[PDB]
Amino acid sequence: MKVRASVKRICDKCKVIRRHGRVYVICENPKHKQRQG
Amino acid sequence: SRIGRLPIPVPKGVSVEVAPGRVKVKGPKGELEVPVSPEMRVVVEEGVVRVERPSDERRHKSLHGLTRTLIANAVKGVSEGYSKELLIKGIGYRARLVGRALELTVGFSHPVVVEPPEGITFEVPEPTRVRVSGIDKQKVGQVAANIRAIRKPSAYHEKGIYYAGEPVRLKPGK
Amino acid sequence: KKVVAVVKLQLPAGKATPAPPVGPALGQHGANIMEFVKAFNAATANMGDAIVPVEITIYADRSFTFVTKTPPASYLIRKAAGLEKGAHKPGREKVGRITWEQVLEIAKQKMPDLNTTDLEAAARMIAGSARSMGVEVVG
Amino acid sequence: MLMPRRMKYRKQQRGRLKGATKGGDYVAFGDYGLVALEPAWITAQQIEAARVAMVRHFRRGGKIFIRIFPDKPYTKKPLEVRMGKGKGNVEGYVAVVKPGRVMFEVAGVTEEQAMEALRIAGHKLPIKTKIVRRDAYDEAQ
Amino acid sequence: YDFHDRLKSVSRGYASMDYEQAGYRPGDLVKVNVLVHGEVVDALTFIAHREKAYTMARAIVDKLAEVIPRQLFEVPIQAAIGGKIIARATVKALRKDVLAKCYGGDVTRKKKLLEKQKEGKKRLKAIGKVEVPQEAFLAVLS
Amino acid sequence: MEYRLKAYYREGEKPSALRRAGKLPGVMYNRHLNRKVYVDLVEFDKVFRQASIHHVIVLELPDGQSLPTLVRQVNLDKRRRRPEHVDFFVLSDE
Amino acid sequence: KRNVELLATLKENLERAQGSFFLVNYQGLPAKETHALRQALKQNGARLFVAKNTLIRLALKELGLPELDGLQGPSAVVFYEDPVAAAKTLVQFAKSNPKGIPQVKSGLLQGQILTAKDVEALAELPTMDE
RNA sequence: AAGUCUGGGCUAAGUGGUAAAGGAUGUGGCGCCGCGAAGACAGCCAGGAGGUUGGCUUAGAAGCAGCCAUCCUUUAAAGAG
Ligand SMILES: [Mg+2]
Ligand SMILES: [Mg+2]
Ligand SMILES: [Mg+2]
Ligand SMILES: [Mg+2]
Ligand SMILES: [Mg+2]
Ligand SMILES: [Mg+2]
Ligand SMILES: [Mg+2]
Ligand SMILES: [Mg+2]
Ligand SMILES: [Mg+2]
Ligand SMILES: [Mg+2]
Ligand SMILES: [Mg+2]
Ligand SMILES: [Mg+2]
Ligand SMILES: [Mg+2]
Ligand SMILES: [Mg+2]
Ligand SMILES: [Mg+2]
Ligand SMILES: [Zn+2]
Repeated sequence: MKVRASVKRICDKCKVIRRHGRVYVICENPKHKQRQG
Repeated sequence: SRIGRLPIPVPKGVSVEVAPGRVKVKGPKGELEVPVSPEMRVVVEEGVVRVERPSDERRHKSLHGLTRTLIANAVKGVSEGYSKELLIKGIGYRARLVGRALELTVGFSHPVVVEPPEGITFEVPEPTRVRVSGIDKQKVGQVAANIRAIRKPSAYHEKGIYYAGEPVRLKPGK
Repeated sequence: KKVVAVVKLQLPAGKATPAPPVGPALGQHGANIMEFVKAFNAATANMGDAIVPVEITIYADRSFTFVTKTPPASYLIRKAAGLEKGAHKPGREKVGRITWEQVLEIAKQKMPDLNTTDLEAAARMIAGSARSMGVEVVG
Repeated sequence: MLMPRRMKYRKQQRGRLKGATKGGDYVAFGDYGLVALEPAWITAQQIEAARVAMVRHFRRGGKIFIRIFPDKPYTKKPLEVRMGKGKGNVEGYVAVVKPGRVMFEVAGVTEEQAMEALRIAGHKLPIKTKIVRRDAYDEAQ
Repeated sequence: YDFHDRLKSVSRGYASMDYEQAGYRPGDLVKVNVLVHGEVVDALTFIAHREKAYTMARAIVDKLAEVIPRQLFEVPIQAAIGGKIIARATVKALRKDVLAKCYGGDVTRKKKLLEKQKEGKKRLKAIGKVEVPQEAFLAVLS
Repeated sequence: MEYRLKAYYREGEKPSALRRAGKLPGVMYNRHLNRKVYVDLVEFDKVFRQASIHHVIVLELPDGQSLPTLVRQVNLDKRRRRPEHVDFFVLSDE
Repeated sequence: KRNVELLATLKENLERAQGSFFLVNYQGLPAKETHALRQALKQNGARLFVAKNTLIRLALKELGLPELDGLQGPSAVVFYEDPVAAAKTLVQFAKSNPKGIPQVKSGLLQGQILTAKDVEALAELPTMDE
């Protein structure tokens, strides 16, 4: 998991969702999994 | 577009009973209780159930499709029922029933047994295939996931417990 | 005794000896290796040299069978006005130059390859290989 | 990075930062621009970092117009020094930017290139900014 | 070293090897010199292929940085392909906290002690012959 | 050719009140005429972005009159970068 | 709205040059099997008219705005319309209907056909060249 | 001490009840624009092919390391990606 203030798509297969207030990225590449923090 | 405003076809046999805060969905294979937001409207008529929203602002559109899908999921449940199927891989991993209680030997020093909750039911045809199958769609999904979690698939070898259909996606070693 | 692999590849009419990929793909094989040399570098030598692949079929009792064609439109343009590269920086670079019918001959050979039996759609064809090496079409 | 070639005076008073920008509020030379939304002393090092970022983005093609110039000298006392003994030494130059000002303009460049080069360049400045596209309203000015 | 191990590992063991001498041959090889604190350490002169030597030099320079005896002056560590340095690392610079009793407040009193130290490090840098310990050679040459 | 636009006479109304209601204060004038006027901003912005100051805009007055005009001046709100005021110059036969 | 009425006129022009323009469902083939029916219906007729392949929405406006019977055989499904009277076909439907009924499962089936000016039929167009 | 007063609205964070660049389909309200009976958008279902590995570079670079060019029939369509 990548925990950051600015979470964003990294590749086009990345998808941006909202989860428990923080902005999330999920993707089929686990390196791109981010939650805001 | 728009799920919620699609009317729910209710077959003869199953039936939907609107109570405070939920709808009772009863059918051939059992009974299910569907919590419904109080500020939604569930209309039960001649062989059709329909959900209608008070406003078409965004919290209401979100509760709209949710309700209609949750009720349709219960119509299908008490009607066909739901199942998921689990694949076991790995040069020694096996399943067997004693219960109906799943018993997994998946590489630990002990074998782990899973006791199924109400409904649900376990079927072990082949020793490398398990089936969860109840009328509650969300708790077939739940117990199916519970079982996989015992031994998720390996990043490196076709080993562990798999959803049927789940692609094996390995990454290289040395 | 190797299986019946369908042999789509990419080889050259001339550059022909068992250095890779002559070996890896034609591993699943057993054919006369120096035949894509022999028959192909000779019978289609009138045009010149250069790259054309080859479509073989292996059968289990070591059987070969292959047909081919024409050096690449970027060769038939290297004899043209003396090139052996492009022009590195085209789009403005007009090194060699050709006429609308000195680039009508070059499709006399690659004609049976596209779908255009019209040497107008087969002229601007080989004349499109012009720009990606920079040689012009005068007035 | 930019500084005036010569100055009548080396040190000058801070001034206020009031009002919308006085001029330079319309795209005047290029196709797109970056305009300031808040006032600030934008330092030369900042301007240089914004310029280079867009340059790097135009490695082949493009014109960059820098329409703000750091003519205001910036003063700072030496560290660990008590108050008094005169005004600090010039340690740099700033440009006074008020909201509405067009600070950079790009031309000769696709829309995507232009709004990406200006977006990075904004990230280099201490102020919120807005990317704008030459209008009939600029032409009328 | 290295090859046989990697032959075995990328091939899950099934790759074999054999060889025989087959002579000599020209190579595009460079002499890489290693100087510590400006003096060429012959003991560490090696020779590599220009495709790799930087990555070789980028390595020894830094391992030597981690094992050289930190001096009273900052010690440069360098690698040169004949008269041109290509990889640089620096050892500290052990120093005295000359400002330790400085709760006066006056910056001039910190400057006075700081100037003197800066001047002294210059002097100890210029005439400072560092020797590499035999414990460092073994550390770089494993 | 030329573009249409509905314009309306204003008097004592606060320019800011007008402006608060999506209407752009203006003045129409030539050597024979001076009238305080106001057009719709979104309407106006539609026409201006193509007419600009080069093409005749014709103003559609609520008394029926239909005047050919050239935009002689647009004053921009520096902070918001939106139009604050418009000069419409009325054309003739010279 | 917009730049494919440049294709309504195209399927009105090359349809105002016929009377026996049939329709098939040219889809399920690759690109090798594509140039197959492409050059073998340009070699069972004149000009270069295999199919035109245009929108069943606009092919229904052409067969509707030029009277042409409105070839309501089957406009749904993939529809390429074998312009058989923009070539010279007759029993050249057999050149198609057999070459399609050979390579791959049900290669290039048909659905509508106008015989000179009157509507042909479904299987009574595969037998209309047998 | 005095309305759990009335009418309409926002907010779901205990925000209110302690802050910024930046992140962002939070959510309400005004406007505009592109594309949608050549049926759009999302899902699925065809296809997605030829000159040609484009030229160079390079061990190899074939749309897809870096390079500059980015041009044609087949075409419903299909970038020197
Ligand atoms: Mg980022
Ligand atoms: Mg996903
Ligand atoms: Mg500052
Ligand atoms: Mg100052
Ligand atoms: Mg002071
Ligand atoms: Mg000062
Ligand atoms: Mg900023
Ligand atoms: Mg103290
Ligand atoms: Mg506006
Ligand atoms: Mg009280
Ligand atoms: Mg009350
Ligand atoms: Mg109310
Ligand atoms: Mg609180
Ligand atoms: Mg709080
Ligand atoms: Mg927001
Ligand atoms: Zn991703």
